[PDB]
Amino acid sequence: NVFSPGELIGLLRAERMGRALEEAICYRVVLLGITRASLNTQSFISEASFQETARVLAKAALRGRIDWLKGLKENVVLGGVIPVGTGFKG
Amino acid sequence: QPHDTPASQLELADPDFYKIGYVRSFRAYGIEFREGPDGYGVFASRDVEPLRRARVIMEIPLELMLTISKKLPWMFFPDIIPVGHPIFDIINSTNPETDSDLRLACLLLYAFDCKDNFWQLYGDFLPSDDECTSFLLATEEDLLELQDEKLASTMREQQQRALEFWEKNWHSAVPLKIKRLARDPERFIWAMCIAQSRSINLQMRIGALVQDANLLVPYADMMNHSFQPNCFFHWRFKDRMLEVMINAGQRIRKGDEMTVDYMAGQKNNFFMQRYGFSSPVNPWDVIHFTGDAKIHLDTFLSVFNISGLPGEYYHNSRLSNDGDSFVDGAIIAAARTLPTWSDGDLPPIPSLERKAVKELQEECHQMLAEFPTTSDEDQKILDSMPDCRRTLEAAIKYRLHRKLLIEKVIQALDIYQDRILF
Amino acid sequence: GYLTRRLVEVVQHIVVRRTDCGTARGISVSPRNGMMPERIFIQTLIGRV
Amino acid sequence: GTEKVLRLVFMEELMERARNADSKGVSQVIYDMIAAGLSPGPRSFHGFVVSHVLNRDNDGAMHALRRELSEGLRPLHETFLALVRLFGAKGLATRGLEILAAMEKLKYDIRQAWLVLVEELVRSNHLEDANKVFLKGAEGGLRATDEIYDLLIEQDCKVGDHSNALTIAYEMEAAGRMATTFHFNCLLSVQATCGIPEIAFATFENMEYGEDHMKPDTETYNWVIQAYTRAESYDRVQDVAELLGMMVEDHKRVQPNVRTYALLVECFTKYCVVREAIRHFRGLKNFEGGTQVLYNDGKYGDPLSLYLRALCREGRIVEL
Amino acid sequence: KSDAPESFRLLVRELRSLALELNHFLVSEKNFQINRKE
Amino acid sequence: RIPFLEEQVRKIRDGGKLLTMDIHRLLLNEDNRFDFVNEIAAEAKQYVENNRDEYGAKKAILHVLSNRMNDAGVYRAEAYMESDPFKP
Repeated sequence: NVFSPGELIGLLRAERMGRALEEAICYRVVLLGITRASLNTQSFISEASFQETARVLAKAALRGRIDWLKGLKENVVLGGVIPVGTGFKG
Repeated sequence: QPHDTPASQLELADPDFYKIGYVRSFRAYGIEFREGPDGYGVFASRDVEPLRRARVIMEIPLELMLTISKKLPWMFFPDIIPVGHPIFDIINSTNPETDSDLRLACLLLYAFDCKDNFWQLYGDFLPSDDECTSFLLATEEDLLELQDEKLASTMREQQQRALEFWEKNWHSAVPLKIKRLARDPERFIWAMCIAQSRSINLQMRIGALVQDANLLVPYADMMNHSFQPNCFFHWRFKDRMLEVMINAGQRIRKGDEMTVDYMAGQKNNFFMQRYGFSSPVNPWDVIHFTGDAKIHLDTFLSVFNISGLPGEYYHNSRLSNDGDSFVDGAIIAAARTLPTWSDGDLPPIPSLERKAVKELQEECHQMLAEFPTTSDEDQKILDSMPDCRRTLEAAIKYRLHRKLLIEKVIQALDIYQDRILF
Repeated sequence: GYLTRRLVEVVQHIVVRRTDCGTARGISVSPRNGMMPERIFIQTLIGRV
Repeated sequence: GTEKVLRLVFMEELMERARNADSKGVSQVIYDMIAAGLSPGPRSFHGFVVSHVLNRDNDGAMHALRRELSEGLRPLHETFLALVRLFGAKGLATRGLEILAAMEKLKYDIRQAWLVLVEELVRSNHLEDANKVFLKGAEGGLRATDEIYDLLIEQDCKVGDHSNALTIAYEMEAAGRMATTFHFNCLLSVQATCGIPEIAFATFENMEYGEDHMKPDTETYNWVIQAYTRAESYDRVQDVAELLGMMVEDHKRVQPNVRTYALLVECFTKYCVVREAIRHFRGLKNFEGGTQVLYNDGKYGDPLSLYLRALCREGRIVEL
Repeated sequence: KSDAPESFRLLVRELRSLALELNHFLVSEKNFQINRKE
Repeated sequence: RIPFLEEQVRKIRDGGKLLTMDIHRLLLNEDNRFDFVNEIAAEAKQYVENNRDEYGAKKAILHVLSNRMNDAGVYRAEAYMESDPFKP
């Protein structure tokens, strides 16, 4: 009930879940690519909708993904201030 | 006619004192160094109107000063001790918590025996063994003359510890590299006195490492002490230079004495123990009272115009300036040390405070008579000797300042008892 | 041109945000095993904490 | 000569009558002493003011203040402090700012008076006006003590006010004092009841990857687990596991408490993961009163009932 | 170069022409309320 | 003390190379070079909101930089404006 047989989870998250959960969790290191790693990101506006623009929007609208604007090109496409340099507050 | 300023009484220093630093990356803006009988000092040569931000008057680079870290891995950021030199075994065989002046003294002794070093040229301006005010270079007569048993015991223990360290590290079977550093046991004592009376603790940052270290910085030890300072030390990490900057808002006129704070918030005993200096206007010196009489605190602060939180007491001049010229650091220290009581907003009764003030005064009189001498006798002794030892001068000034503080407390109690009934 | 366009789109969200992540692990760089020449061993360590 | 001798007995009985909260006696003593030729002073009017102050008399205190001010004599600091304290205890916040302005126009210092005002407003169950006075005084360059900084944040987070707490925290960090774990912990408490776990995870990231004094504790992990467990948006079952993996820090004194085991049991039962629910329920049972904490008054789905039903459905009755 | 921004409105119109909904949902960190910006 | 050095000094003072030195000197006390830009922009906005036409000699940013350089003990012109007296 935690993870599905076919998933791409982070390495640190997987290691911490293995140290936490006792249920049998088996994972093998997958070497992503320049194009494949960019198609699996936490945002769908810019970093995912650059190559396919057809299914990356379909699956996002089907899941109802909530995207937090923590990137650069996301805010570039939106039009607000980019959180880099003078825009980076805190 | 010459302008009467506190800096006009002294004469201009040797131009070589600034020339040996100007050849390096040292600058001094709007400042003039002037030497007198007590020693060098830093004065102002330009009227500094109240500024919105700090203004820098000194820029002292890193390659001109010594530095030893406070933690266990001893990292000397100005790398002057090559690897393999047996002086690091003397620096390392020390307790990392109680004795930090020993390592600075050893580093200074080694810097005195290394070519192309700034301290071989700056050592000519440091105080000798006859013009130093430290109590390590004192005798048993002056220590007994202090009339303070605990301070004398601590100073004797410290001298003993210095001598024992020199005897244990500088033995006969030592190689010549170490023996030529401090041949006589007085050289090591003088080095410890310089390292203890001129050290500055400051958190410095180089590259990506942020650590706190003990550094002997040149041209900044000349800054005198004042409990109402005008400048402070600031570390600039972009150029690795230490800065002395005037406070923001304070107005500095020509001839003023630039001063910083040494050990802010300490008793007048530690000053005499470390720097060999005593001031009668110390706002933190403690007077111990055994009596149970308790004076009122809020009325005592209102009558003397001492407005502020118990952590920061200041005299409010705009309430009363000419009327209250008595208000100095002494009355502040009294109000901080007097046994006080406060129960809400209950108004004080004149009879209770009038009965407590006389008890406080008789306690002050019985504690003042414990000293063998009086105030006027010490005042005549201090100027009866025109050119005496610096340690004896410091001791008699310490006694005079203690007696003057007691007298100031008594007079302040009298003013409070006679002005509470307007 | 295409290689640069892809490489930029791979890493964009990587922005320095914290001063010290708190890690206690570091890679071991040795000349006898990792960098046979001296120039590579010098260029690997320049600007590293 | 005899002037002070008679002023002594003029003021002694005045203060003695003002001690037991008697205003008529102080008034008649003032009348007698002004009939004797001596003009009244501020020390004498202090007793007449404190007589009304001790008897929670605000109108009489204002009348005494106007009486003292009419004769062209500036009042003392203790009188104004007592007036500010009385106005703050009664909740009259708007009547304290005028007294502060009167102190300011008399070349006094309005720092300690402002602190007493905000403290008495907080202690008198007046939080909104206390925060308003604090924000009005902080913008003028007046810093506050650490105890007030802590009390305001604690009270605003216990009531449920996040805006004023965050503003006070920003003002504290701007004044020079940086936030500690306690502060962040209060803020997280108010955040974990919003419904969005991201606003709490952001604070947790700010605490974990920060300095040593702001490192998280068991309460912080508990609040973030609660924020990720009681959400109503998406799955949020891998986030709790990742956070529990982060919570494995033995040398940082990060040890679980009863609430940690309770929240873990609830989260793992609500997601049909029972083989870990029983593991954490054993540890919850090792503590005294863990079943009472697990049954959080039946407010959120009754986690104890859900756990019992999950044990009943799967047939793991030995555990039941 | 383009002249809520104009590009965002253009994009949201072009996407909702194909039965796709977009919202900005600027969340306030003080009072914890969601405000939709159109 | 090189005798023939006044020409390039006048060139530095006239062409406007003093600002390039002042910016680099002011960037020696700040950690981040972005917070400094934000602070200068905020100060310039606050100074131009008070008096619109009286923003300085010509601009406000140069005026803010001249005010920041004059409070450190370095005499600088008003908003770095020095006209040529030899213009017929």
